[PDB]
Amino acid sequence: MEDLDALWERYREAVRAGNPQALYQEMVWPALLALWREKPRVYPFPQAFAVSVHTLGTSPEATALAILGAGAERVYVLHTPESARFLPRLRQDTGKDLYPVEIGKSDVEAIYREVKRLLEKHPEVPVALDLTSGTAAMSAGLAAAGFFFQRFYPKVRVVYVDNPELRRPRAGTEKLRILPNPHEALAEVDALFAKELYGKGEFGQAAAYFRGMVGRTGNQAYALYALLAEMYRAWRALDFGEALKAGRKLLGQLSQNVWLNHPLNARREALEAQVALLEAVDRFLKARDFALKEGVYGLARTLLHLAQEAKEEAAVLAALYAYRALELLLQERLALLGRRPGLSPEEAEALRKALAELLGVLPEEVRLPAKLGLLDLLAFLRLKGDEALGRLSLAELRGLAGALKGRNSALLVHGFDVPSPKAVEGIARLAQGLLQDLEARTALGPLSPEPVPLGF
Amino acid sequence: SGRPMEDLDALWERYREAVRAGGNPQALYQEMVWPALLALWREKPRVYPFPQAFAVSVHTLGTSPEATALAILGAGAERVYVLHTPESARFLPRLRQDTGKDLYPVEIGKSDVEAIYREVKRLLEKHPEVPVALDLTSGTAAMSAGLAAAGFFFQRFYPKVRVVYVDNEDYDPELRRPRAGTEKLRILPNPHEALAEVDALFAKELYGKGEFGQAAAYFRGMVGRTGNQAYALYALLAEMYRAWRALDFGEALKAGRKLLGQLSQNVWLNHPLNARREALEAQVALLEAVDRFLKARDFALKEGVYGLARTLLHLAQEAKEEAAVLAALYAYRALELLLQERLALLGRRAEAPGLSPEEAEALRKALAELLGVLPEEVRLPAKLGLLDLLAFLRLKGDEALGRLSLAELRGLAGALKGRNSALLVHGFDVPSPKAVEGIARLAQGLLQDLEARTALGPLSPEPVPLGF
Ligand code: NI
Ligand code: NI
Repeated sequence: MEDLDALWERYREAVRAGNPQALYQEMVWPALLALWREKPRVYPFPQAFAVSVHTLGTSPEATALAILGAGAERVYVLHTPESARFLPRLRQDTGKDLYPVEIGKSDVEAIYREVKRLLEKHPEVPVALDLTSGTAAMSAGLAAAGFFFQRFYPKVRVVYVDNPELRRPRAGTEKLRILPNPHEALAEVDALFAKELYGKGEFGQAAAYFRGMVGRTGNQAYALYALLAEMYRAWRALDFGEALKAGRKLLGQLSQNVWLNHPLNARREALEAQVALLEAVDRFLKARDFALKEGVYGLARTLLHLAQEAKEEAAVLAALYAYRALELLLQERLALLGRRPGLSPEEAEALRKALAELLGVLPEEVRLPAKLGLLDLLAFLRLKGDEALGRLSLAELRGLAGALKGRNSALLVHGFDVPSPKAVEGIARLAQGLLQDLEARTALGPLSPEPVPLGF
Repeated sequence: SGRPMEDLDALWERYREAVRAGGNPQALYQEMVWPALLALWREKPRVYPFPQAFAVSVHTLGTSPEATALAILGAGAERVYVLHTPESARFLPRLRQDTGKDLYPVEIGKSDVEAIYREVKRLLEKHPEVPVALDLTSGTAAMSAGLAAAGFFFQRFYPKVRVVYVDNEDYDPELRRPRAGTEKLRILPNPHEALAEVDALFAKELYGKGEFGQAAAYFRGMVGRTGNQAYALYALLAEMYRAWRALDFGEALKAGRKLLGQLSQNVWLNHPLNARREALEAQVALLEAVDRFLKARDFALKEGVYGLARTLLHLAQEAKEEAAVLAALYAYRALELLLQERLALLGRRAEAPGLSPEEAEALRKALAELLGVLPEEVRLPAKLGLLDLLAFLRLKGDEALGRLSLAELRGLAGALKGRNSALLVHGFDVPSPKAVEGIARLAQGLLQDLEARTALGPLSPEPVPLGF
């Protein structure tokens, strides 16, 4: 290599005192070609390649250096028809046999189709995609194809050959370089992945990206976003204790002064309403007293939100969520009458009567269980004059009577019913109106239903 | 006349002749051709494949300010950013004058690709919901690739970004330059958009992660975009698994059968899924059994019981970490089913035990000893619970339950009685995944004994590999 820097000053001597190029090809080229033909190095970290793919549009020189530097045994050269005249000198200067593929100067999709094909033929080995020579469109197209296909062919790399008195760079300072894709090159991009996952309800994955953000920049503003996603993850999983824990710790940090400007403080109102809702639900889970109207509302709203998200692609699960919501809501109506349970035969016959007319059956052979079912309970609330439940017409109540009778015969409780998503809708709508009443009997802050905007 | 293609075409012919007469191309092009070419683009900006409105354009600038000036005019944006090497900063006043636009320059090293990435990130945050053109016409090969790479990556988050370049076909072997009025500003397509069948890679990736609904959407979406009906068969396979994981066994069976019916035909004799027809037939047979049992509710059909409980246990495994409350519901329903299968070997129903006073007495004593307290005081319900069922089997000599360590049982009796107190059944229990695991581990053991007593096909636990 020291022969080069010696040879560079001599080329500079001979360029002074008058054909700048023809001295480079004569006294420099197979001197630089020599160095690359025995000790070629790939930056920033070296490696070899089974296969290499080159665009050819300008001149064989820099390409030939890249073919050497990649050291692959299988070489493909994508050339413009113009550039075919350079293949002999390319073959010669590299020593290798080449698979030539002709592409139009701007047939970018031809590049796309070729890379797809070559990756399919070599799906499991390192492949180098070299964009050093060609039109802007060709180099760009090959880079685009590589980074795109890296998602499915992780061993793909995108490479290019990197280069005053003379109109040229110094002949020893060329390196073969790997072009970094955007993920590996931008530290803060994981914040975009996290926000996208957040918006999809992938809260667990959003939290992991936000936590990793902290380790990649040191910026603790991302720790608060991790708590936020963890709160929603735990909440959606019905782990109310963990959600309250994380929500508390988040509200803690947003009160402190260093975080006065954090984008989440722009929605403190809705956040505080939400952490209070988790508090109420968590207390109600421990005390199990339907006198905690807030805890009942938040548990039932959460179950109904989950039922609506599962309705289409998880109907058996949605039936289960909606049954539990409707169950809690009716049980809260029973608490309004202080009876959460203890029937006088004055009622155990009157209820047998109303059930009998509702379903068009004789009172005897209506089996009134010790534990009132959904249908039993709903009818009992009308008999004892519940206002919202008395508002139902007899037709729509007869339409619900099948689904209401299936509360325990559902497949994920004790039976084998596949639900009618129309019956799942019936229960959820009935639960929805009850929930709206209970909302009027609690104070729950601003309370956006869905998660807060992240504000970036 | 006055920036028309007609003016330009004549000037080119005049330029054609003045170089055969030994004029120098560079200064002749800059004086003869160039001002007419610019005027054309100031009048009817030459844009393709389909004309488009950009609020922002972003241009790399390495060497020739001329093509960048055309690109700036063609994109027609209000806000223009120029990412220039330090060398090309001197071109900026000419570029501003040739385009009539007030540029915002940003200096970038000629091989600092990470700077392109950062600058595009900065500019997209500043312009988050408007059409943006990223023009790669001028720069080093690394500059152009980098801007294109940034454009396509960022499209995931900024769908209104487009990558563009000035396309220039050459006509003359005589005049090295391209023909003066044939430059067109072009959109560079995303490889995802441009390759009809790369959706198959997306589906396969989604399929191997268990995202069957989304795998099926990509397979179906491909049938339209390419007419290739081999991908409709893969959609059916993805739909089968998605219904199966959703416990929609009837729908799962419909899809499996429709898939076996296609695979049996001659057209699809070499479809890759025929390489795994034996496991497909086992799996569809399993779905048959579960569908029959769900209707019959007869525990004699061991295959249906096995299939249902295996599915429930698989769903418990997957929810065990992030969905403990759900995992418990799945595990309980599996254990309840497996216990009730045992009791059908003796001949009893859990809902209608038909106890005699001796068995009713014996069971109460049996349970009494386990709870080791208030013996003969806690009372047995009309339909036997989980512990109840366990005892009445363990009492009558159950092989799988008789092989149960009572201290391992000792630490399960709490779990074994929260079957209805679960938050998602009737009560308010948060689950200790340690409780789920015990229930799950117990039901696994029963399930394995039941597997012996069935005619199990291949039935690889996992879904069938795609074969491509
Ligand atoms: Ni939602
Ligand atoms: Ni699995």
